[PDB]
Amino acid sequence: KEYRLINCNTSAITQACPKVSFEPIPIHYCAPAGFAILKC
Amino acid sequence: PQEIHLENVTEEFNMWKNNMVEQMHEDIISLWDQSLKPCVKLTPLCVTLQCTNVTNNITGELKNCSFNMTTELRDKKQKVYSLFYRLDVVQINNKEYRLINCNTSAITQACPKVSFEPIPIHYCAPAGFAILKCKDKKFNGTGPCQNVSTVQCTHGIKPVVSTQLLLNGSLAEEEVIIRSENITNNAKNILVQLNTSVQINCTRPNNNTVKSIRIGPGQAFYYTGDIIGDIRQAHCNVSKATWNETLGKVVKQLRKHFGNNTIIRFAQSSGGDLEVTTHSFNCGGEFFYCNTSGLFNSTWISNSNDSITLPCRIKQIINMWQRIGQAMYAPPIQGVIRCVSNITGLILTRDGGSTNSTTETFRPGGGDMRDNWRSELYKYKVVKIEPLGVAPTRCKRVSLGFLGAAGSTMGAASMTLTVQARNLLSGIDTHWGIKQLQARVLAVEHYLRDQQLLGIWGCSGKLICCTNVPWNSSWS
Amino acid sequence: GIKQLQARVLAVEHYLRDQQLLGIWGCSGKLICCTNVPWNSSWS
Amino acid sequence: QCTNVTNNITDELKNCSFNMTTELRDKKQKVYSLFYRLDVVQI
Amino acid sequence: VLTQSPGTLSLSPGETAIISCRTSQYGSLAWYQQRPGQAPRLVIYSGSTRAAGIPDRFSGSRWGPDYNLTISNLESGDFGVYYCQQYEFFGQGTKVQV
Amino acid sequence: VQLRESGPGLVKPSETLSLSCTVSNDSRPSDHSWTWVRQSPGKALEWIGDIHYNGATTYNPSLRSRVRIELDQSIPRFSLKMTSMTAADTGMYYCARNAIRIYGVVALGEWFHYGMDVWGQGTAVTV
Amino acid sequence: QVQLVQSGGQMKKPGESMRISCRASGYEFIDCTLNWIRLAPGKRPEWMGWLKPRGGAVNYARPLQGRVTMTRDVYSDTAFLELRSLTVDDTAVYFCTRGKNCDYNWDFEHWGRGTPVIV
Amino acid sequence: ELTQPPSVSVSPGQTARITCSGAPLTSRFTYWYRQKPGQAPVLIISRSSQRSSGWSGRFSASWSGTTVTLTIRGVQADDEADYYCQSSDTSDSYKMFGGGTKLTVL
Ligand SMILES: *[C@@H]1O[C@H](CO)[C@@H](O[C@@H]2O[C@H](CO)[C@@H](O[C@@H]3O[C@H](CO[C@H]4O[C@H](CO[C@H]5O[C@H](CO)[C@@H](O)[C@H](O)[C@@H]5O[C@H]5O[C@H](CO)[C@@H](O)[C@H](O)[C@@H]5O)[C@@H](O)[C@H](O[C@H]5O[C@H](CO)[C@@H](O)[C@H](O)[C@@H]5O)[C@@H]4O)[C@@H](O)[C@H](O[C@H]4O[C@H](CO)[C@@H](O)[C@H](O)[C@@H]4O[C@H]4O[C@H](CO)[C@@H](O)[C@H](O)[C@@H]4O[C@H]4O[C@H](CO)[C@@H](O)[C@H](O)[C@@H]4O)[C@@H]3O)[C@H](O)[C@H]2NC(C)=O)[C@H](O)[C@H]1NC(C)=O
Ligand SMILES: *[C@@H]1O[C@H](CO)[C@@H](O[C@@H]2O[C@H](CO)[C@@H](O[C@@H]3O[C@H](CO[C@H]4O[C@H](CO)[C@@H](O)[C@H](O[C@H]5O[C@H](CO)[C@@H](O)[C@H](O)[C@@H]5O[C@H]5O[C@H](CO)[C@@H](O)[C@H](O)[C@@H]5O)[C@@H]4O)[C@@H](O)[C@H](O)[C@@H]3O)[C@H](O)[C@H]2NC(C)=O)[C@H](O)[C@H]1NC(C)=O
Ligand SMILES: *[C@@H]1O[C@H](CO)[C@@H](O[C@@H]2O[C@H](CO)[C@@H](O[C@@H]3O[C@H](CO)[C@@H](O)[C@H](O[C@H]4O[C@H](CO)[C@@H](O)[C@H](O)[C@@H]4O)[C@@H]3O)[C@H](O)[C@H]2NC(C)=O)[C@H](O)[C@H]1NC(C)=O
Ligand SMILES: *[C@@H]1O[C@H](CO)[C@@H](O[C@@H]2O[C@H](CO)[C@@H](O[C@@H]3O[C@H](CO)[C@@H](O)[C@H](O)[C@@H]3O)[C@H](O)[C@H]2NC(C)=O)[C@H](O)[C@H]1NC(C)=O
Ligand SMILES: *[C@@H]1O[C@H](CO)[C@@H](O[C@@H]2O[C@H](CO)[C@@H](O)[C@H](O)[C@H]2NC(C)=O)[C@H](O)[C@H]1NC(C)=O
Ligand SMILES: *[C@@H]1O[C@H](CO[C@@H]2O[C@@H](C)[C@@H](O)[C@@H](O)[C@@H]2O)[C@@H](O)[C@H](O)[C@H]1NC(C)=O
Ligand SMILES: *[C@@H]1O[C@H](CO)[C@@H](O)[C@H](O)[C@H]1NC(C)=O
Ligand SMILES: *[C@@H]1O[C@H](CO)[C@@H](O)[C@H](O)[C@H]1NC(C)=O
Ligand SMILES: *[C@@H]1O[C@H](CO)[C@@H](O)[C@H](O)[C@H]1NC(C)=O
Ligand SMILES: *[C@@H]1O[C@H](CO)[C@@H](O)[C@H](O)[C@H]1NC(C)=O
Ligand SMILES: *[C@@H]1O[C@H](CO)[C@@H](O)[C@H](O)[C@H]1NC(C)=O
Ligand SMILES: *[C@@H]1O[C@H](CO)[C@@H](O)[C@H](O)[C@H]1NC(C)=O
Ligand SMILES: *[C@@H]1O[C@H](CO)[C@@H](O)[C@H](O)[C@H]1NC(C)=O
Ligand SMILES: *[C@@H]1O[C@H](CO)[C@@H](O)[C@H](O)[C@H]1NC(C)=O
Ligand SMILES: *[C@@H]1O[C@H](CO)[C@@H](O)[C@H](O)[C@H]1NC(C)=O
Ligand SMILES: *[C@@H]1O[C@H](CO)[C@@H](O)[C@H](O)[C@H]1NC(C)=O
Ligand SMILES: *[C@@H]1O[C@H](CO)[C@@H](O)[C@H](O)[C@H]1NC(C)=O
Ligand SMILES: *[C@@H]1O[C@H](CO)[C@@H](O)[C@H](O)[C@H]1NC(C)=O
Ligand SMILES: *[C@@H]1O[C@H](CO)[C@@H](O)[C@H](O)[C@H]1NC(C)=O
Ligand SMILES: *[C@@H]1O[C@H](CO)[C@@H](O)[C@H](O)[C@H]1NC(C)=O
Ligand SMILES: *[C@@H]1O[C@H](CO)[C@@H](O)[C@H](O)[C@H]1NC(C)=O
Ligand SMILES: *[C@@H]1O[C@H](CO)[C@@H](O)[C@H](O)[C@H]1NC(C)=O
Repeated sequence: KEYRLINCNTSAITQACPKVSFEPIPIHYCAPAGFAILKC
Repeated sequence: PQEIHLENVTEEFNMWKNNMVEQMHEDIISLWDQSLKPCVKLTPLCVTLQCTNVTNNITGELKNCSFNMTTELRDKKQKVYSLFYRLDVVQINNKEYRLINCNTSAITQACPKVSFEPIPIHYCAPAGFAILKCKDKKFNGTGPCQNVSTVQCTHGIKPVVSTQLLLNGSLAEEEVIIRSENITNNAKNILVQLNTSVQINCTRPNNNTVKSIRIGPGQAFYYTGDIIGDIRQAHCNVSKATWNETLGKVVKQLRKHFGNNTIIRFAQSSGGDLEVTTHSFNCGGEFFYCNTSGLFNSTWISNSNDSITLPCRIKQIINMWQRIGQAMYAPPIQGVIRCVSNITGLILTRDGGSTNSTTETFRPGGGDMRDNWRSELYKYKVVKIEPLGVAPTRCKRVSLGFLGAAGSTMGAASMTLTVQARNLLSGIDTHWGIKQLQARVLAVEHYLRDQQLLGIWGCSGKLICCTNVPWNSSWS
Repeated sequence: GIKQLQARVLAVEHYLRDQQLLGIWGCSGKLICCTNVPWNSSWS
Repeated sequence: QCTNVTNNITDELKNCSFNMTTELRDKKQKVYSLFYRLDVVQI
Repeated sequence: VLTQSPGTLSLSPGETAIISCRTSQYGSLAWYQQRPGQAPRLVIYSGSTRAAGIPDRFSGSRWGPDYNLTISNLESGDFGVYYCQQYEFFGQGTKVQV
Repeated sequence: VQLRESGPGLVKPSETLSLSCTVSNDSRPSDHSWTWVRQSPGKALEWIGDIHYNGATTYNPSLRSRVRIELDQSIPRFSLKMTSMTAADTGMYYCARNAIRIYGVVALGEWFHYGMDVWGQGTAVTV
Repeated sequence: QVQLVQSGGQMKKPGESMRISCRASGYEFIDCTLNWIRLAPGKRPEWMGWLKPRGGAVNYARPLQGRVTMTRDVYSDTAFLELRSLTVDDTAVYFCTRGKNCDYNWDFEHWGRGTPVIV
Repeated sequence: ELTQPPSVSVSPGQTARITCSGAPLTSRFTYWYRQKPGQAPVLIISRSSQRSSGWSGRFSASWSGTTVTLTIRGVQADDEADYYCQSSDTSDSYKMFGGGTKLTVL
């Protein structure tokens, strides 16, 4: 039967680059000058 | 907003060399391109169109055009019917037509949610700079201005796009003002600022039905499906009495500029593209191109609710601020369009070229759009404040009045240093954000250059800093 | 990119507003600035 | 579809004929152009 | 509104040519040199400012409505027709000949 | 909205004919094109000319040189003068309201003729 | 490095129309006013008119209005001058010109090669 | 002028097609009139709306190339009459009127 990809009629589907991996890595958010991050 | 009158400042203004007009032009282009960029590219619309005339069932501005348009799937095409205006469609090869800007330039569709209503924009200087407003009621537009005031920024300037006529914006305070760089130079445009507005009631009476199809993943193309009622044509109205009085005022001022026995003829635009030969303007997002021959159809000899209806053609594919490679498609708006604008000025071009005098003919000239903004920015000059002065003395070591005493003598202008020194840090859409960032960085850079100069002079916080430099009579 | 540079400019502007305000008070170089303003007993 | 440019009678430039798009998506045109041998590879 | 007086002025090479021009309007004037068989070229603009590449022999103007182009030390590249422009009007022209 | 004609019972050969038509109890006679037609008894019907309240007139190009049409804007009456009519030219003359319906702006041409809806009568007056 | 290239060598009979081109080079065509000027021996050079791209605005000399038309193609950097009805008095060399500084277009430093038109 | 047949004949109850043609008929609306002997030539096909002619009626009209057809449904003895077409000139400088076709019901 005839099928289409689920998001072709609503969005532009972008393929992820094969070198890019989706494993999470820690991201540290840092205060800019004049600010502090308080931790509880 | 706090405006500070400069009591005895005489300042030479030149609206034709005003950097605010060039900056405003660049800003309007950048804002147009940024608002238009994240929208449908309409590359699939450059196809061969099978266009027939829109007919009355018994028998031609609009054409009913049939195209093989793409869909969300690339292997499937759909037959689409759409009503395009003759001015958007170029005949190629009987029945085969294509869009006006498909052979040259790319046509980007405006996003359907984007509003084209001009909203007043106040162009504001960074702290450390100021804008001088010329208040001379009859100001020529060039030369010394006697009534000068300073503002951080201008009145609200609507970014109204118009050509032959200037719509909305500022009116003259006492009389029609004829401004030109050189009235004897026929290559310059004449910007007429009226003291009374002429109301122009303009409409697209067609009850257009707007259809929407996909032409690619996420790419929705908006077009006119049909007309529910009679086709008619778009048109603008101005009253005969108000317009004829306006032209009377204009010829009185031109006779002030020319001989008092000169015959002044208004005639239609002798040529050029549609943006020049017609009054091109945005009416609620629709693009009107009004013939305006009926306004500039008169010979003035030196000595009732009946309206002048100007035919207006409508275009959907607009190339405004004509540029190589650019074009926009304006989607149709569901229903009937009506807008009422104030004609606050004119752009006239004198023909000249004759050695038989006593008669001058003035034709509308759309020109560039820098003139439409010049007609609003004519009062304004951008100046950099130089708060660090040096002068001989006998020493051996609110924002009201911000630039006051500028036209006053020294000494009297040395008692106001506290207010001038203050407000030099704070003052009296990617594009706007970057301009805000550039303005703030520049204001900080100049503030710190001046404070650094005071520091290295040993004057870091004195405001009046007496020094140990003897005054050299060779300086003054 | 733009928002980070705007944050840097805001940090600079806040620093300069505090230094300018101290300058208005004659306190720009003192860090602890004793001045001639009586304290109102209503202010805790 | 490339041939040698040749000297008209006998055998670095390849004379390539191809079906290129036009300003209209629906229509194509036959284009004859000269490419350098270093600009093309065989299929 | 723009009248040139000399008409067919005659001078041998090396002599000084004075080309008058009466103006009825205010505005920048320009002088053009047209050689036979060639397009005119600008020699003077803004009254007395020399166009780029023009030898120093070309000069002359006045504050009043009477301009006087001075052409000294005429060479084989001279002896054309000189025109006096003010906006759209160019004047009759003055043939410079030996 | 009724039309009633008037004219002489007899005219001379090669003499000017003068006819009139009265418009009764209408509301906007100034919108319509007031027109006359001529019909030879038993033969084809033809239009001779019309006039609008705005001063515009039209005439059949084969007849124009001998036909003049006028209307009275004060008293709602429609008049026709035809120079040097004879037996070979004459026929029953009818007046009609070639009604005009306005769909847009009349100054822009956005009116269409509705047609001669309301008709009077006529007599083939000659000789 | 501005050089205006005109298409010429055109001869026509009285009553015919002429159409001559001027290709611009060396500068941004769309941003600077071009002028058409008619030169002939024994006559005052007559300005035909200016054409201002980025709109294509025109200014035709008063005695020529109704006969002279100017247009342009900004995508070919080409200006066109057309005279609808030629007479014997139109014999002249037609020049395409540009001002020295586009702020003031009358200082015609840049002239084309010229188009002789014989009528 | 607009050429018409001199006569048409149909049976009662049939649909009658009365035609006319001419060059200016291709661009201007064609109006139709029905004239009885001794009576005024009142309208049968009038123009209403700029983009349709329509008009609920027993009659109806069709435009095709240079020929315009008047289609009369349910023709009865009451429909015997001289039918005429009218149209304006291509520049509306005059009104062109057809010679008429006599419709008899037998
Ligand atoms: C710039 O300046 C311009 C110049 O000043 C200005 O132009 C003006 O523009 C407006 C539109 O914007 C125009 O308005 C139009 O006016 C037309 C005429 O209006 C008059 O007549 C009608 C008809 O009434 C008849 O019947 C009554 C009943 O008794 C009589 O009293 C009347 O006198 C008249 O009878 C005449 O005919 C009889 C026939 O024998 C005679 O016996 C008799 O003597 C008379 O001669 C009235 O209704 C009008 O009054 C009403 O007007 C509006 C509502 O229409 C109200 O405000 C007001 O209170 C009244 O109710 C007036 O007297 C109108 O016909 C026309 O209407 C059409 O268009 C509008 C668009 O807005 C539609 O909404 C509307 O539905 C109409 O469309 C139908 O009709 C048209 C015309 O036939 C068709 O083309 C269309 O397809 C549609 O047909 C449909 O209906 C038909 C029945 O009506 C039916 O047959 C069809 O099958 C179909 O169903 C519109 O209102 C105005 O005229 C312009 N002015 C000029 C001077 O040109 C412009 O606006 C200015 N622009 C700006 C931006 O400022
Ligand atoms: C620059 O300015 C000058 C000076 O103002 C202008 O020239 C002037 O133009 C006016 C406008 O016409 C002249 O005034 C009079 O014009 C009428 C003709 O009127 C025309 O316009 C009306 C608009 O209402 C229109 O009705 C007329 O057309 C009807 O009559 C025609 C008769 O020939 C007919 O062919 C046509 O089809 C139509 O009739 C049809 O419709 C009516 C609807 O009522 C219907 O009843 C009828 O049966 C038909 O169906 C016509 O277009 C003349 O008769 C007067 O004599 C007078 O001329 C000024 O005279 C004129 N002045 C000069 C010096 O020339 C310029 O145009 C202006 N330029 C521009 C570019 O605008
Ligand atoms: C000069 O100034 C005048 C006065 O401001 C201006 O005319 C005004 O234009 C606006 C915008 O076209 C009109 O407001 C519109 O009114 C209609 C009435 O039906 C509304 O439908 C419109 O809504 C649309 O836009 C909205 C945007 O917020 C959308 O949310 C909405 O869905 C619609 O798309 C809109 O409100 C206003 O009515 C007129 N004023 C008058 C008196 O008619 C004129 O356009 C200016 N001149 C120029 C050249 O721009
Ligand atoms: C049109 O442009 C000209 C510049 O080309 C504007 O300035 C005018 O320039 C001329 C010189 O080119 C001035 O001439 C004056 O002449 C008299 C008599 O010789 C002399 O006494 C004066 O000192 C001066 O040199 C002229 O005055 C000057 N115009 C003005 C108004 O000062 C001209 O102003 C421009 N025209 C307009 C209407 O703006
Ligand atoms: C894009 O496609 C999807 C899938 O076709 C549409 O969503 C609905 O999906 C269900 C799946 O069972 C269907 O039964 C519905 O009929 C679909 N609805 C419609 C309106 O087609 C989704 O709506 C489509 N998006 C757009 C913008 O039309
Ligand atoms: C303008 O100034 C008048 C005094 O002018 C001052 O003295 C003369 C001699 C010049 O040096 C001038 O530059 C100085 O400003 C005032 O009387 C007058 O009111 C002022 N006008 C205003 C504020 O509109
Ligand atoms: C559309 O109208 C124009 C008007 O000039 C006419 O020449 C053309 O043949 C018409 N086309 C169709 C398909 O009816
Ligand atoms: C769509 O493509 C088919 C291919 O056979 C062609 O016949 C048809 O005319 C095209 N339709 C349009 C509207 O161009
Ligand atoms: C400046 O303003 C005063 C009123 O404050 C006015 O009298 C004067 O004429 C104005 N000057 C000019 C040049 O308009
Ligand atoms: C306008 O220019 C003239 C030139 O003579 C000058 O006298 C006049 O004062 C100027 N007007 C204004 C309001 O500056
Ligand atoms: C507008 O200017 C004219 C110029 O003639 C003048 O007569 C009129 O009084 C002024 N009107 C208003 C309302 O400002
Ligand atoms: C138009 O002008 C009038 C005065 O003539 C003014 O009161 C009104 O605010 C103006 N309106 C617009 C929309 O510009
Ligand atoms: C225009 O429209 C306004 C309301 O928007 C109305 O009151 C006025 O009478 C109209 N005037 C003209 C000149 O069209
Ligand atoms: C355009 O043609 C299509 C063909 O189906 C038709 O349905 C549509 O109504 C036409 N549009 C107009 C405005 O005549
Ligand atoms: C406009 O005003 C002039 C005044 O000279 C008058 O003669 C003329 O009739 C007026 N024109 C119109 C169209 O009202
Ligand atoms: C405007 O209309 C006039 C006559 O009404 C016409 O000659 C002229 O070409 C039209 N101008 C444009 C730009 O369509
Ligand atoms: C257009 O026509 C539709 C028909 O249903 C109607 O509902 C709508 O209100 C009309 N719109 C206008 C603006 O006249
Ligand atoms: C004053 O200035 C002159 C010229 O600049 C210079 O030669 C001289 O040394 C200076 N005098 C002093 C005392 O510095
Ligand atoms: C202290 O606060 C009171 C509140 O009423 C006020 O009147 C008084 O002036 C204040 N004094 C000082 C020194 O701020
Ligand atoms: C071109 O010439 C070379 C000569 O070595 C030959 O090998 C090659 O096959 C030729 N190619 C074509 C396409 O004729
Ligand atoms: C172009 O397409 C046609 C389709 O029939 C094909 O025969 C032809 O060989 C193609 N041309 C080239 C140069 O690839
Ligand atoms: C094709 O594009 C050129 C500009 O490159 C333009 O002048 C021309 O008019 C366009 N073609 C047609 C048929 O309009």
